[PDB]
This record gives sequence, C-alpha cells and structure tokens, in this order.
Amino acid sequence: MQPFDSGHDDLVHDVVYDFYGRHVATCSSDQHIKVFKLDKDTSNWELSDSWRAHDSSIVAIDWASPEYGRIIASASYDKTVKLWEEDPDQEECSGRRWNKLCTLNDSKGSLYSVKFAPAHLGLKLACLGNDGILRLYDALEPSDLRSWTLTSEMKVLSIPPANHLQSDFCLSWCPSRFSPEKLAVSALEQAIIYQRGKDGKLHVAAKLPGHKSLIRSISWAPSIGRWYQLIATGCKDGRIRIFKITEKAELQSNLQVELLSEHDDHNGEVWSVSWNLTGTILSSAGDDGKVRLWKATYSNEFKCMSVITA
Amino acid sequence: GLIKKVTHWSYDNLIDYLSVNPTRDEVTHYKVDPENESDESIIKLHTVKDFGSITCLDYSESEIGMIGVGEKNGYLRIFNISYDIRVRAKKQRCINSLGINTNGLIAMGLDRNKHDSSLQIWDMNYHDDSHETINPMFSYCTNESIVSLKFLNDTSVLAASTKFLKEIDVRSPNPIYQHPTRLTYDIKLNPFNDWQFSTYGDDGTLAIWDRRKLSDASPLLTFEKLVGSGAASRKYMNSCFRWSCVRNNEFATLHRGDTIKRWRLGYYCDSNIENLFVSSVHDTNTMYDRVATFDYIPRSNNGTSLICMRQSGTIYRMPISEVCSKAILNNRNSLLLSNFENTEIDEIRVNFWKPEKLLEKDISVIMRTRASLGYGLDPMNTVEMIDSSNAYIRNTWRWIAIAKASVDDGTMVSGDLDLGYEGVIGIWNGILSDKQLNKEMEKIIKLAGSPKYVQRRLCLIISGWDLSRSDYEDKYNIIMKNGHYEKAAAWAVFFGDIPKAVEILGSAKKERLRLIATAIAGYLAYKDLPGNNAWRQQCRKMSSELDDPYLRVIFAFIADNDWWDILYEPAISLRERLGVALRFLNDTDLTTFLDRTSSTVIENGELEGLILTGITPNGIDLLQSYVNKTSDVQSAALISIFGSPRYFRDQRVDEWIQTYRDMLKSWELFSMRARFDVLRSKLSRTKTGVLTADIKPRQIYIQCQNCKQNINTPRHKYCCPHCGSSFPRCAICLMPLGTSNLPFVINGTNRELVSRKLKLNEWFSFCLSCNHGMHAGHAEEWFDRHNVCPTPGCTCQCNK
Ligand SMILES: [Zn+2]
Ligand SMILES: [Zn+2]
Ligand SMILES: [Zn+2]
Ligand SMILES: [Zn+2]
Repeated sequence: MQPFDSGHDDLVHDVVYDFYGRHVATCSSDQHIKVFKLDKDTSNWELSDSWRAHDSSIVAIDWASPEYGRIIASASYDKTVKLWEEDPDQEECSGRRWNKLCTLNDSKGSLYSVKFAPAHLGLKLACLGNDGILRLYDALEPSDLRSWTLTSEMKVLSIPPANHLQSDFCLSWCPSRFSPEKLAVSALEQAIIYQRGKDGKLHVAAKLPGHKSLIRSISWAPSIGRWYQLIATGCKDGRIRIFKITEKAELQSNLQVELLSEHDDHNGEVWSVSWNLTGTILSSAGDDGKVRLWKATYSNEFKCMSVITA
Repeated sequence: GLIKKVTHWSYDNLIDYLSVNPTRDEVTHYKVDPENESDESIIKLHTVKDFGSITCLDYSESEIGMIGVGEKNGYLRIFNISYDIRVRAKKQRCINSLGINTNGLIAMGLDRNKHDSSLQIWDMNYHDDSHETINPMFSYCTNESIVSLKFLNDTSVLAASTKFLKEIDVRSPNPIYQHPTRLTYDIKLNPFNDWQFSTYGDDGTLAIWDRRKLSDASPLLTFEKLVGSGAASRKYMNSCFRWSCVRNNEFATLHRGDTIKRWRLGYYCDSNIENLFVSSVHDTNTMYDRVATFDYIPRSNNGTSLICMRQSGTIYRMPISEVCSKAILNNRNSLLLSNFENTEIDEIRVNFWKPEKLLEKDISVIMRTRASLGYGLDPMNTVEMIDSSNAYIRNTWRWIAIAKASVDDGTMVSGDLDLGYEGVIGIWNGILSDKQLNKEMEKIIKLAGSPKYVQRRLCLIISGWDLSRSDYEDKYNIIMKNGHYEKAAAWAVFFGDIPKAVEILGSAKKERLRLIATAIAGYLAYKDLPGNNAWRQQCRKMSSELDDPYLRVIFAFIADNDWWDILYEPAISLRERLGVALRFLNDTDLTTFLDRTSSTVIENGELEGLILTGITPNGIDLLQSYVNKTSDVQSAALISIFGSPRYFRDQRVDEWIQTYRDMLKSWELFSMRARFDVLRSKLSRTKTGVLTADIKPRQIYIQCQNCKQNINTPRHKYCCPHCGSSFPRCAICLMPLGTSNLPFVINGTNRELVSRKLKLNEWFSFCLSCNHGMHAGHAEEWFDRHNVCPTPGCTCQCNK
C-alpha cells in the first residue's frame, strides 16, 4: 500500500478511474475536482489539474467514453451537473486545463449520482437527486458539445424526502452492447431496473427484492460473455447482495432476477461495492474498517478471499 | 457531567479540558496529547473541590486559567487553576448559564425574578471587592428566565429565555431580534461559521439555526427527539450533542450511551444563507457502555478521537476508525481506497489470500499478461509461450496448431466436403449419402480389420496421430531431447512397445528413473502368469502412491493389463487418450468411450474436449461452459475465430470477440487489437474465397474534382472511375495525390526503415477541419516551422 495525498481541504467524496486505467478523478466537499495521471517513468500518482467546479460539495463524477473525447461529468449538491472537456493547449496544475461545456440547470434537488451510458448508446448521461427524478441527457448536435438535450424524465420516488431524513441514490448502466438498454436505479430502499422499450421511453422492467434499509451502492458487473448478468448491492444493512439476472408490455425482452448470494461478513453498513473488468473479483467496503475481496467458486457461490484492514 | 474543551491556553500540541464529576462537586483540569491514543495520555492536573452543586461552567480565552463556575444556590465563583472570588446577584437565585468574553466581559443567566434582570453583564476589573453582589454594566431581560447564553462578538450576546431567543447588543437598549421558539437551550456556536448555532428543547427536539434568517424565521434543521427530554425539569443535563471542531458541516450525537452518530450535512445556496439537509450519518460504537457526555479531540491529518465521561465518572479516550468509503477496481487489477476521515487515497497496485496475491493471480491480469506477450496469434507461438513460462491450455492449443497446419496444407480442404477443424465425434459418428461421404473420405486418405477403417484414418488425421515407426522414433528422440523421460516412456507404452519404453527410460540420468525402468523391465517376461504374486500388487500400490501421472499410467498398464485404467483419468493428455483409444480398441467400446468423454467435457467446460467436438456449434457450447467456468474470454475468442463466421454464425462468438476487443482497448493494446483484426480477416476465407468477416466499413469517399461524384461506388495511380480525373493536388508541391514513384524524394523529418519512411511519407493526408490535402512528408516538413495551413486564404492551425 502506497498512500498519496490528494490535496483536498475536505472529505474526498468520489474517486473514479478512466477507461484506460491511467487517470483518476477525485471530487470533494471543498468544491474542487482534481485529475491525477499515473506517470509511466516514476510510477507515482501526480496531479494534472485542480480547478474549482461547483458552489457546493461535489459528490459524484464520471469519465466519458474515450471515443467521444475526454469529458468529465460532475454532479454536486447545488442542483447542477457540469460537463468538463480537456483542452490540451494549457499548462498543467493551472485550472484552465479542463474547460467548462454546459450546466444542466434542470434538477430541482441536490444531485447524488451521475453516470455515462456505454459508448454504443451514444453520449448519454444519467442524473439522480433527492427530487427522485431520473433524467437522461443526450448530445444530439455533433458540432458543439454544449447543447445537451433532456430526453427521458422518469420519476423514481413519489415525493422528495425531508431535509432532516438522510437519503442515498446510486446508478449503474448496463455494460452490454448485445443487450437492450438497461439502467439500474437505486432509490432510498428500492432497486429498479429500467429498460428502453419499443416506444423510445423507459419503462419499469424488474425490481430487486430485499433491501430493508438504505441502498448505499449499486454496481452492474461487466458481461464477459456469460448468459447471466450480475448486480451487486451494498445496503445500510450488512448485506452484500448479488443478484443473478437472466434475460430472454412494450419491452423487447422480459427478465427474471434471482438472488445468488447474501453475505453478512462486514457487520455494519456496506458503503461501496464494485466489480472488476471481468466480473471475477468484487470489492466491498464496510464499517468494520476492512475491504473484502469476493470471488466466485466452482459452484457459483461467492466466497471471500482477502481482507484488507485500514 | 460536563466536558468542555478549552482552547487558547496551551502553547504545545496538548489540548486542555475541563471536567465536572457526575455528583457535581469538583472541577478538574486535564491535559490531553492527541498524537498518543493510549488512555494514559489524559493527565489530571488540579481539582477544586469546594463546590455545592455546579449548574454551568465557562472559561476565559484571553487569560490562562480563569474559570467561572455557576451553582444552583446562586454563587458564581471566578478563580484560577493553572485568585478566588465569589459573586452573586443583588437578588439571589439559581444560575443557569455563564459567559466570559474575549475582553474579559462576564455575562450571567439567572432564573426569573420580577424585580431584577436575568441577563447581568459586568466586568470584574470595575467590581467592588468588598461586596459579594455585582453591579452590572448592562441589565437586560427583566421578569424573564434566561436558560442559556453565548457571547457572539466582543459586544453582542445571544441569550435564550424560556419562551424567546434574543441577540442583545450592549451598545443598544433594544434587542436586535426576538424569535418566539420553544427550542431554547444549550447554545453551541459552530466553530467554522459563527452565523450557525444549534439548540434543543424540552421534548428533545434538536434544531440548527441561522442568525440571518432570524434577523430577516424557520429553523434551518429540525430533528425530532434526537437528544434527552425533560430540559425544563432537570438543571443538571449532560451534553450529548457536539459540533465538529475537525471539519465543517458535521456534528456528533450520542444515543443511549453506546453509539455516536456523526451526522454530515450538505448545503446549497438558493441563487447567502445556505439551506441545509442531511447527507450521511456514521455510527461509532463506544468502547465502554453507559456514557453520559463526550467531546472531540482534534488530531493530526484530520483525525478524530473522542474523550467521553461515563456515568461512573471515569474519563477515557476512544479513537475513530478509518472506514473506507470507496473501493474501486481497475482493468489492471488495482484497488483504490478512499476514507471517510482524512484526505489521502490508498492504492494497492498489482506490481485468507493476500490481496496482492489474489490480484496477481486473477484471470484479468493473467489475460493482460498473455495479450501483452502475444497470445493467440500463432498457435505454435502460444505453445512456445506456455512452455517458456495450465498445461491443458497447451494441449488444446497443440490441436489447434495441428488442425490449422492440416487445413493450410490443403490436406483436409480437398473434395466437395470442407471438413476443416472437424471433431472426432462428428467424423466417427457420420452426420448427402453414406457412400458419398465414404468415397470422399477415401479420396482424402489416398494422399483394416474393421467395417469402418477410413473413419479411423480420418480420426487419426484429425488427432495428429497418423504416424509411422520412423515418426514414432523421431518423437521419442524429440521428447528425450526435451527432457521429459517419463512422457517419452508413456508415449512408448502408448504405441505398445514396452522393450522400447524400458530402453528409453533406462538410458537416463536420475537413479530414480533408472529404478523405475528396472521395475518396468519385469513385464518383459511376466506376461503369461495371471495371478496375484506381490509384483503386480506392489505395482498397483506404487501406481496409487506415485506423483507423476505418466509413471502412474505406465504402472497401471504394466500391472493388471487393461486399457480402461489408462484412458479414464484426467491427469494425462486427452489427445493421448484418443491415441490409445484409436489404436488399440474395438469399435463397439470406442463409441461408448467417445460418448462418455464428450458428455463429460461438454458439461465440464474443459478446453481439451475440442479434440472430440471440433470448431462446431457443440464446440461453441463447450466454449460457453468454459467461459461460465473461468471468464477466459481471450482464449474463447482466439479459439472461436478459427472458423466460427467461416462456417456458421452465432451471437456468442461475436460477443466474445467484441468483449476481447474492448478489453484490448482498455489495456491500451491497440497493436494487439489490430493484429487480432487482421487475423480475423485472414481466417475468414471460405473454400470459394469469399470473405465472411464483418470488416470495418470505409471512412473515406473522395469527391471528384471534375465529374463531382463519388469515386468509390490501381496500386500506384488512383483516378476517378467516372471520368478519369485525378485527385486534388498537394498544397506544398502542387503534384497529384495518391500516386507513388514521385520524381523526387520527400525526406521528411537500418536502411530498410529509412526506405519505409521515405515510401510512407508520400501518402494522402488531409485536415478534417478545413479540408486541405498534403503529402505526409510535406506536412511533416512544413509543420515543423509553421503553424498555419499552407493553402492561401485559409486560417486553420492544422497541427493542434
Ligand atoms: Zn470524376
Ligand atoms: Zn505534395
Ligand atoms: Zn486549410
Ligand atoms: Zn486545417
């Protein structure tokens, strides 16, 4: 383990890799976005740019597909999503290396999660805040990447939560070019899979059962070529639920969800859950201070292999 | 119990604290070192014991040691710990609150009296020392009961009564505002933003306020029943709610003496008053139960520790663990850990299992290493790569090499039937006529003792076992040179030449092998004696106990002579098992063996079953089970491209191909992706010659200058097909584009590499933002000194 200081003056909220795995973007509550590049020679993380982004705390950022250029989304609590494009004709560590493209002033609530759709669906976005409204923003005009149009507006929650009650939201797209467009949307205690229908509008497709408490993280496993998809969920309970999905009104394919496993090893709240490139190693963080690594056995049962204390 | 954090006193890293015992009788001054997490870091310094019943406590920031203590009888005592004066109001009554300003001004909150002020503000330097009573400089809040107060500035004080909440400035006799609210109790200003304070009420309802909203009036937040109730009845209440002195927008609440909830808030500006809402709550279980009051301990690197006082009065120190907030995985199997407390980010590179060992043994980094090493492009190269640094992958790539060499040599592709990369099951099991397939198989062979001899010859051709005695001797010599004497002896027994096996294994180095050969020698006479006689018994026991699979095979065949004990264990090559089931077996039992082994390998997902199944739809099912077992989509794709789109079309092969191409892009192996694409194009050639691969479509459709139509609806001179007119000229030399053998050498900025560069520099090249064409060498030589398009009248920096 080699710890490197990101340099923020407050709590680092979200860290995301790029597609090539050599750039990391860190957002924080100090109203800053920092992009770190992995040097090939020194093999140490070094800062590329650090610029003020929002007027409130940034909680979710995402890299775009590398075939659409280098675009970083940024969803903060000031009801804005800002899209940032790199112009390489600027000096590093200056604040002008990443140029602003567009502000999405349509969300009436503090945004929690932002996600890009896979590259075969176009340059799409997915926003979710405490207003309970799922918004999809496309990029229709190819001449300028500043005219982003809202296309799908689906309501996840009937009424927004009060300010004193906590809430958490998370999103996960479907990394499958050979399956129709799917979207895993995590409400307060609900997990909904949304599928693109024949009419061009999203519809409710399946619901993941369980989840007696707040869902803290959702993650769709990469389809390496298997016939069943995997969704990993980390709840406010100690459960790392892994859902096995088999795909076969106005929907191109009906899909069935069966719970594959349920692990209580963390003894707390599973804050984050993630997947590998091939869907073989899961990583789960919890209140025990330990990050557990899960791999499937021969009998399709996930068993912990390493525990990393901190 | 009251633990109050006191700052502006110590000059070292120590943080001072003041404590009141749960029986409300003494005031204790502590000193806590934050960098040491032991319970011995708390140092008890002094204890003033002459107190009746403490109700409130306050300290002085400017002067070190000056501590005021209120009491229920009415005696306020101002003294030092690191003089001693007792003061009281003109009309004696209980003291609820107390405040000492920075400039030494002292305020006081009293009970309700109809002839006296409950907010007495006075200075101790202008106080007559001969009287216990105080003469106040400023008197406020007559006929009221002030329960909590706090000095905001050097002149303004924020006082809370039983039915009002006021901010009173000493420079004006009229208060700034009065907001009627019932949540008027212990005021804790936010140390990072003075405009925010938080009180609670009699019903336990906590409320975080903003002074500007009250100035102008709703509370900014309201938590129903968060703290202990009964605030009016009891004057000795523990502090179970604290603001955060380590970071902004945070507060800790202690619930039931067991857990501390660290609520973290989020803010947004409606556009300067920040509206607040709850973002995350973190629960920390205490080390010891029954905790009444608690307080923070700021440490280095944004750390947090909590000093807590139990109901028995024991004071201890408890740290806050580093809980990971984000664990993300890379394509290179790299873990990145983000904490909820500090700022630093932890990384475990690939460079109970160890985490580094698991991420180094995962199939993602295995596939990355193989793809960087050049896996799948040439099967002989894969065999050499596997041998140079598990073994079933080598055995299933040896068959791919054999079948590919046989197809590329034209041995199989002749006749009306293709039969390339066909399986033993399909060949031996038959399926436009039986006579037609028999005669075409005969014409393939022309290049018994059984009804189907030509099928056996086809199976030996497919398996690569169609060999003569000289070929077997050459194989023995090759395996002897490679150093696997056990494998050489096993192959010699597979052919059936046991004296040859004895001769091969005896001419070795290792005495262990010479002993093994000596044991095997026995059989050269122990052939006509069917009976238990120890030698067979010991040989069966040794076949059970030896570790080498080939030696296990050789002993199980020598003793208790039976072919079935050789061709059922999976420890040896399936190609070798087919070689011994095709050379010495009856056709009645060969069908049973083939059916059992095929039905085994198809559901097990082993790659060695490609011997039996070939590159067929059943082979695609086998590869699908292999993927479901291992997620080795790299080997699945590199095996599937050997005849999936050439012979059929299934969605699973295209899915594996696209997945491997995306992974190769993610590892930045663009050269290997290009090699995979050209291999897919080369292996999709049909028997006629028609390509079946879904190649990349065209990206350039040049419009002709003369005819004004598409030129794509000549290896050295490209012209428009509609009218013959050539391409647009270069912008540097005004010569036509797309033609080689130029009368000059474009020397743009190992002589073979230089010649390739000189012949590459004369290619087509155009900017996609202004549409002006150049030679490649012309652009390379021209953009090293200029930064504008060379065409006149164009303003476009084509370099960047
Ligand atoms: Zn033309
Ligand atoms: Zn030219
Ligand atoms: Zn130009
Ligand atoms: Zn240009």
